[PDB]
Amino acid sequence: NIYGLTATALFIIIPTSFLLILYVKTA
Amino acid sequence: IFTVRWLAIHGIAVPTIFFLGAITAMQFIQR
Amino acid sequence: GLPWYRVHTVVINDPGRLISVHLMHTALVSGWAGSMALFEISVFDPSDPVLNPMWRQGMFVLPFMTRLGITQSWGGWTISGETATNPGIWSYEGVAAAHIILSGALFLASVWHWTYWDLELFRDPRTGKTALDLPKIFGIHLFLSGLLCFGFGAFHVTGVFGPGIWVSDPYGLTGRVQPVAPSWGADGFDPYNPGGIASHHIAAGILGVLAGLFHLCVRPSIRLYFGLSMGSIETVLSSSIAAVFWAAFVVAGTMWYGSAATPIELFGPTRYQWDQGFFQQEIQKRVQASLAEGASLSDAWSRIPEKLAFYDYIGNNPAKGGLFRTGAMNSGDGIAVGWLGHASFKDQEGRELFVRRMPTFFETFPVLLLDKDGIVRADVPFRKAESKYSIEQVGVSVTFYGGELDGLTFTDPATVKKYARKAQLGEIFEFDRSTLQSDGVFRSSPRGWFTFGHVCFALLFFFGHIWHGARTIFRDVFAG
Amino acid sequence: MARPNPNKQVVELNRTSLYWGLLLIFVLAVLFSSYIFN
Amino acid sequence: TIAIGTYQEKRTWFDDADDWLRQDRFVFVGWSGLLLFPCAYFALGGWLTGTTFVTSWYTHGLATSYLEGCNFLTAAVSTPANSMAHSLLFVWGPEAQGDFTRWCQLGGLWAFVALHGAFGLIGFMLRQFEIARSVNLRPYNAIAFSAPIAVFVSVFLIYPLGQSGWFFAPSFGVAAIFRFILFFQGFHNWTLNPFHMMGVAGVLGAALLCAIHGATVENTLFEDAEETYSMVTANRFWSQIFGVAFSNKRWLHFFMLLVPVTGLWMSAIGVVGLALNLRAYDFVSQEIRAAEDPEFETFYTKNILLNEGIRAWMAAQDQPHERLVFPEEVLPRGNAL
Amino acid sequence: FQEPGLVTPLGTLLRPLNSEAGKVLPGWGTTVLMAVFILLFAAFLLIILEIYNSSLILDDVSMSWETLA
Amino acid sequence: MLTLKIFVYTVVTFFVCLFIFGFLSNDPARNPGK
Amino acid sequence: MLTLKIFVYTVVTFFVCLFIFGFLSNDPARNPGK
Amino acid sequence: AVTPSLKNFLGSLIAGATVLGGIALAITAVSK
Amino acid sequence: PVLGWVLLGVFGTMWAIWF
Amino acid sequence: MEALVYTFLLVGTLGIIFFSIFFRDPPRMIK
Amino acid sequence: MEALVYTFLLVGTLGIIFFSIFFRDPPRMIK
Amino acid sequence: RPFSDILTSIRYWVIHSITVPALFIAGWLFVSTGLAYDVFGTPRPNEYFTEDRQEAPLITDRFNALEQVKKLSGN
Amino acid sequence: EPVSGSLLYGNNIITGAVIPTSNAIGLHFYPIWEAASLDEWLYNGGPYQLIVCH
Ligand code: CLA
Ligand code: CLA
Ligand code: CLA
Ligand code: CLA
Ligand SMILES: CCCCCCCCCCCCCCCC(=O)OC[C@H](COP(=O)(O)OC[C@@H](O)CO)OC(=O)CCCCCCCCCCCCCCC
Ligand SMILES: CCCCCCCCCCCCCCCC(=O)OC[C@H](COP(=O)(O)OC[C@@H](O)CO)OC(=O)CCCCCCCCCCCCCCC
Ligand SMILES: CCCCCCCCCCCCCCCC(=O)OC[C@H](COP(=O)(O)OC[C@@H](O)CO)OC(=O)CCCCCCCCCCCCCCC
Ligand SMILES: CC1=C(/C=C/C(C)=C/C=C/C(C)=C/C=C/C=C(C)/C=C/C=C(C)/C=C/C2=C(C)CCCC2(C)C)C(C)(C)CCC1
Ligand SMILES: CC1=C(/C=C/C(C)=C/C=C/C(C)=C/C=C/C=C(C)/C=C/C=C(C)/C=C/C2=C(C)CCCC2(C)C)C(C)(C)CCC1
Ligand SMILES: CC1=C(/C=C/C(C)=C/C=C/C(C)=C/C=C/C=C(C)/C=C/C=C(C)/C=C/C2=C(C)CCCC2(C)C)C(C)(C)CCC1
Repeated sequence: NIYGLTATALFIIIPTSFLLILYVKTA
Repeated sequence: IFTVRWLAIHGIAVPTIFFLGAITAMQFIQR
Repeated sequence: GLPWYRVHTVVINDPGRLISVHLMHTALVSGWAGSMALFEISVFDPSDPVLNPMWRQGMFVLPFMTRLGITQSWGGWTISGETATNPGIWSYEGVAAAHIILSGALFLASVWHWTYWDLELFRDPRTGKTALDLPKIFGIHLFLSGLLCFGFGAFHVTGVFGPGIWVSDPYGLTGRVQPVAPSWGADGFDPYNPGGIASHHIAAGILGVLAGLFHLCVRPSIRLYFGLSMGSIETVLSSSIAAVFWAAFVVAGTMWYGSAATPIELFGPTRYQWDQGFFQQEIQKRVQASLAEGASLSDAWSRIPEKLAFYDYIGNNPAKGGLFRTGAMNSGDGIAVGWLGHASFKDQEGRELFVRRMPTFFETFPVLLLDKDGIVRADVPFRKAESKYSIEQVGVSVTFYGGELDGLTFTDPATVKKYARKAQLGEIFEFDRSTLQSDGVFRSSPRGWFTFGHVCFALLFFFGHIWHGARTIFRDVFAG
Repeated sequence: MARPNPNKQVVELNRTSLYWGLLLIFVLAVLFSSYIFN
Repeated sequence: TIAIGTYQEKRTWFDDADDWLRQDRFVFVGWSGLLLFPCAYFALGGWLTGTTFVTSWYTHGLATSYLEGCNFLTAAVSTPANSMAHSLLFVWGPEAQGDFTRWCQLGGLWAFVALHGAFGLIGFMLRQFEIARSVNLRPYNAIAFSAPIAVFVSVFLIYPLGQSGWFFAPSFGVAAIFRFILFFQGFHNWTLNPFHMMGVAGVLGAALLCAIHGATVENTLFEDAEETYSMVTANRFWSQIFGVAFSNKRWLHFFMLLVPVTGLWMSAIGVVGLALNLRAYDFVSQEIRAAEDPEFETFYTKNILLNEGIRAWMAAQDQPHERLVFPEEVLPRGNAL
Repeated sequence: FQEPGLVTPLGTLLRPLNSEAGKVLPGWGTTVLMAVFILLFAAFLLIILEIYNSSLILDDVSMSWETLA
Repeated sequence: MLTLKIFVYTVVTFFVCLFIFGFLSNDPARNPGK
Repeated sequence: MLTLKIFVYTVVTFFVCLFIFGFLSNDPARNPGK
Repeated sequence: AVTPSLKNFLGSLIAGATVLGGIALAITAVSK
Repeated sequence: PVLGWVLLGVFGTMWAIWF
Repeated sequence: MEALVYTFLLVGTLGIIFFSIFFRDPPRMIK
Repeated sequence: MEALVYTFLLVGTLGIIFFSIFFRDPPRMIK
Repeated sequence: RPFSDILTSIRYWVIHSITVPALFIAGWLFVSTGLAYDVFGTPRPNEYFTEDRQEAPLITDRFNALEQVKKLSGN
Repeated sequence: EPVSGSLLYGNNIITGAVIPTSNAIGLHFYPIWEAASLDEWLYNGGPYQLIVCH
């Protein structure tokens, strides 16, 4: 599950952080 | 009158009457 | 004020920076090709090329390099299990390294064009405003493409200057990289003829040059210029997308149905070869001929090479995997080592029995032992079910001819029942499921994964063609 | 180059866009995690 | 003369034809009409003829027609036999060789409806593009019609193309579609597929939006240019009942477009996977637990057993070309567990 | 806005190519020739599809894995 | 795992170079008054 | 568990009393206009 | 040689052109 | 030697961007 | 360990629901 | 099951920390 | 032309009244005379299981199919 | 022959569920206070009736 766990983790961190950065810059 | 409207209506109605006659006669077919 | 989905529209009216983003994309694609090629070399196992080919190892990019004539590696091993005396500059490691170097070089060229965006080249001499002569530009690029198409099929494929391409035995037994003589008659249009590839690229390339020259000299008619909105650059995008997804479908179909450009020895056997018993018919034809020579039945089966018998196996079927059964084929049912030999079943009174092979549709198929005529004789009850023709009651026996266990015979119902289940799967093999902790569930070969990937992209790109086509034709209303 | 691009703009997404984005990411993860884990 | 751009040029027979095609009548022919109308007429005509007269005795071994005594729920235009592989089954082709009677018998009338129908769908999409241009509107309607086109292509063309033949495409009938629907569950476990799960949400979510918008607009009307309902009251009502509510008319009426279109596009991607038997059939983790532990059982394990029942019992007649004969002792049964 | 961009040695060589943007021919031009080639190409594509589909059997071709022999 | 080592070295060296160049980019302290 | 039953019966009956007495407290609908 | 399938294919090519030709003339006739 | 190669690559990249 | 992963993802989705209900965004003009 | 409880409590404490850091309370007068 | 005009038109009714019923009967005779059973190849009730074959038919052939369908069918 | 549907008993989100009440209960009202013991209440799918009713 090492590859399964990391895939889930990255799919959360990478997009969510990207969205948050844009929102901060907008405001 | 032979405009497009005539062709469109007769292109659907004419076969429909034929089929309806085919189906109605086709209820009574002895099994 | 740009929504998150229009952030890239800033380069619509900026040819200088348009070249930059296109350069950056090309750098990313090249970087992937080199990185993926390097990844596969670190995992490829070139020990056994008969029972453990590269399509059995989940290698996606490696087959494409080998298709055009790269066989040796700097590690001293050849794809065919040779010694690789003279790897040369062009080896798997070299080509992968070459792409990365090119990937980096494009990255630098991307930064330069991004910074220096305002160039006199992109400015109309008549008026200082930026402009692009799309009808003429297409002439230059098409002219270049025609030359490459002719160059590829006249030198690289024919062997005049290049190595050639991978040609193979109809049954994928003997394969190698050989020059291809162009075929010019109607015989050159059938898919499975390598001569077509050489002939096509010569003819298509020549016509590409003539058309490229034409589009330079002859300007578009005023009617078409405005009907097709040749002034805008969207029209080039929408039309280009249309051509791309047309190519994706053709490549997807040619890969799924097999062709001269996708040899089974290189990408894996086709699904339709198992449905029609392509290899089974060949094996039987070979065996019967040996029997007619007066040879024994035991040695006749031993004459069949293990490569041929390893294709007659439902596990080597692209249409048996799962969407989330990730990984290489070997991770499904272990590593194929050794062939146990043809299995012959006989009942007590003498008649031989045949096991009904599993249709490619079914994932769980009942085990049926059919008589020569076709009437079911022996069975395997579903489970803990009352039986009238189970193995014990009819007491069938299994004998192995050829292969590892040639000449042996078994009668224990437990052992016969075990080999009956393996018989419906095709030829019987011995698998090492401990090296990779194989699960036991069939995966899909690179032929299956390539087809799935490119048909999905083909549909998605159809929507893109519609969307970008809609914006072009309706430019005034969308713009304002 | 000294001259800036006349056609230079700034991306921007409001809070509603953030909430849709976060919900889409998490809901997709909820649906597909079982299959990825397998 | 006609003013193309700044300059004006002498008209041509093309211009004369365009004027007549775009002439405003009851039926807007347009340029696309030259492709939609002939093809759509035969797609409808083919199905009606096929259901009324043509039979499926020689392809599927069934009796699918009114003439053989079938209802509207049972009549269908059945797909050709599996032995036809992926032949296009032209009436002049090497199979029928121009013999109409045996062209229908071989099942070629299915290909007639599917191919002509497929080009009818193209014609309709183009027509939507043309009318929008004629009225100067953004053609969002045409873009929203891509979803049904994607579904049709995925299911009736891409799927059978990846299988052994046309024999396994849906047959144009009411009951025959139900057979197709059950076929996927038994063989493909289509319900458990993630992409169908994302298509069911779109279709059920779309019907949710249709009901609320109709109910909200019709209950917030003003008493009797200017809108007829109070956007303020509707926003206040839902924000306090549900928790969130729309506040932009453009966003609301674009959301209703996005939910159904995206729903069917995801399901279409799933059927592409099934075209290659690339199924999301099972969870390996649970299969191992059940096998080693006979007392372990989940609702997923129970489903897998049901699929085994569908395959074994229906396969005998659903796929005659395999000549399968399953003795009663090997057919799955519940009491045998 | 009006000042030209960089005067590059490469750029001045390539100006002739990107110089006559917007030029067109009066009338329909070569569109008639266009139509012939599309029809020939459409006819060509049908031939290979039917050959590959096995709906058009020729004497020279074989259309099977055995032709590699 | 050579890939992991290369990735980690790249990240570390990138960050260290950023640190060094950032502390170089500052200008010396001085007192505007007096 | 007699203790659990008594607690729930009290919570259930309490809330129902608010529901019944809540709708009594409302005054009848009437139209100020016309 | 000319296989039977080829003859029919050429005939279909002629037949398809004939169908298109009828439509093209029909539009011009009604338009004029 | 992975260290040396990585450092040479990162330094060259930065310098090349500037030049 | 999987049960931990599933539960966090389910709770994460619920957390976003709470934010969207209460920490809304004031309407802009024109909208 | 206890692991879920412990993890949830830790995550709740971290969430409170995050709220206190970012969703801070504007100062009043006099204070 | 307006719908009322044709509906009230005398010429419309006289021509339709004499051709529509003929068309309906033409459909009736098409099935009654048994012609439909022949053109479309649909077997009549009795010739479903011929003497040679007593089970459901099956093609198992592609290029010879036309010849084979002759044998399976009762002609 | 119990059926396990908890997330802690080797189930995913897709396979997990709250199993309905037992067949032996039938249509009888089954609150917590009528079960012999809490384990008996759980073993007979008690929480399903509680959830559906509320
Ligand atoms: C079309 C292109 C293509 C194709 C056909 C393949 C095919 C293959 N690759 Mg390659 N690969 C590709 C692109 C491609 N890859 C790219 C672009 C990358 C860079 C990331 C890789 C990186 C890569 C690695 C590192 C490895 C492979 C491996 C493999 C093989 C195993 C099967 C597989 O991929 O798992 C099947 C997996 C899937 C089908 C993924 C699911 C995708 C669905 C559609 C979900 C989509 C995402 C969803 C919307 C959100 C996810 C939510 C989140 C919680 C997960 C197979 C031969 C493996 C192998 O065995 O090679 C030795 C391997 O180790 N590939
Ligand atoms: C080569 C093909 C091509 C090119 C050059 C473009 C270029 C463009 N498109 Mg088009 N488009 C394409 C294919 C293409 N698209 C396809 C195939 C589709 C169907 C899905 C669309 C659907 C589409 C829509 C619906 C819209 C555009 C828009 C745009 C413009 C802005 C880009 C954008 O959305 O912001 C950049 C986008 C992002 C930052 C979001 C990225 C999110 C993705 C999904 C995640 C990353 C995925 C992965 C890393 C990369 C996938 C690789 C795969 C292709 C192999 C730009 C002119 C927009 C526009 O200007 O119209 C007014 C717009 O509204 N396009
Ligand atoms: C759903 C299908 C569909 C739809 C709605 C559109 C819609 C559009 N396309 Mg696209 N296109 C499609 C499919 C589609 N296309 C396909 C499959 C291709 C081939 C790859 C293209 C290639 C293409 C190009 C190259 C261009 C367009 C353009 C356009 C736009 C203008 C219309 C046009 O050029 O005529 C569309 C014409 C057709 C779809 C052909 C009509 C049907 C033919 C004549 C029937 C032939 C049947 C024949 C007997 C074959 C039988 C097959 C049998 C053997 C199986 C519009 C947005 C243009 C554009 O964007 O300009 C701004 C443009 O330049 N399209
Ligand atoms: C625009 C309307 C339209 C469209 C798009 C189609 C499309 C199609 N029809 Mg339909 N059909 C139509 C109208 C249409 N038809 C009409 C009006 C009739 C009544 C007569 C039929 C009757 C019909 C039957 C009975 C059958 C079809 C079939 C087909 C399919 C095969 C096409 C094919 O190979 O034919 C030929 C296509 C072409 C020749 C393409 C044109 C290419 C160019 C014009 C060739 C030009 C070459 C050259 C210049 C001309 C020769 C020059 C020489 C004289 C010197 C395809 C899906 C067949 C099928 O698949 O059924 C399952 C089939 O059996 N159609
Ligand atoms: C490898 C490098 C990394 C790659 C990954 C990068 C990923 C980047 C993020 C991509 C996603 C962005 C999403 C934006 C999300 C967003 O904010 O969009 C907002 C957008 C509308 O915004 P407007 O155009 O009105 O906003 C104007 C500006 O203010 C910009 O927002 O809506 C859409 O276009 C579709 C959105 C997706 C569809 C949303 C609804 C359906 C999905 C939710 C379903 C929930 C489940 C329901 C059933 C249970
Ligand atoms: C007492 C009743 C309590 C009910 C509690 C439930 C409330 C649900 C609140 C849903 C908020 C969803 C996020 C909206 C994000 C958001 O802020 O949207 C805001 C949006 C309004 O946006 P505007 O009109 O201001 O947009 C202006 C434009 O310029 C775009 O920004 O609301 C909607 O469109 C309605 C969408 C409902 C969608 C419902 C989806 C439900 C999915 C549920 C998934 C649950 C999974 C559970 C897993 C265990
Ligand atoms: C131009 C069409 C003129 C009207 C033909 C009659 C229409 C009614 C057909 C009713 C079904 C009977 C069929 C018999 C057909 C028949 O008997 O063919 C006969 C002919 C030669 O066949 P043989 O002589 O080998 O047949 C011998 C047998 O009849 C006895 O052994 O076939 C052809 O050459 C091609 C025929 C094309 C017929 C279809 C034309 C339409 C093609 C589609 C065009 C689409 C163009 C799209 C462009 C965008
Ligand atoms: C600069 C340079 C250099 C170097 C360079 C390098 C080293 C580079 C690298 C590069 C690289 C290393 C790159 C990479 C890339 C990658 C990519 C680009 C990827 C992508 C991916 C994708 C896109 C994915 C997708 C997906 C997934 C995730 C799965 C499935 C689904 C999909 C398909 C969506 C040197 C110093 C030598 C010199 C000078 C130049
Ligand atoms: C195939 C063919 C073709 C063509 C064809 C066509 C074109 C057809 C058409 C057809 C048609 C066009 C048909 C129609 C039909 C119709 C019908 C069949 C109807 C029915 C109706 C009904 C059934 C109704 C019912 C109802 C109502 C609505 C009223 C009262 C109530 C009820 C519900 C009872 C071609 C030439 C290509 C080739 C040869 C052959
Ligand atoms: C013939 C041949 C071939 C091919 C080759 C090739 C294709 C090459 C290419 C190459 C290339 C493709 C190159 C490129 C390069 C580029 C570069 C080298 C760039 C540069 C840039 C720069 C250096 C920039 C800089 C800058 C920046 C970064 C920013 C600011 C400052 C400036 C702007 C100055 C083959 C394969 C067959 C093999 C071998 C032989």
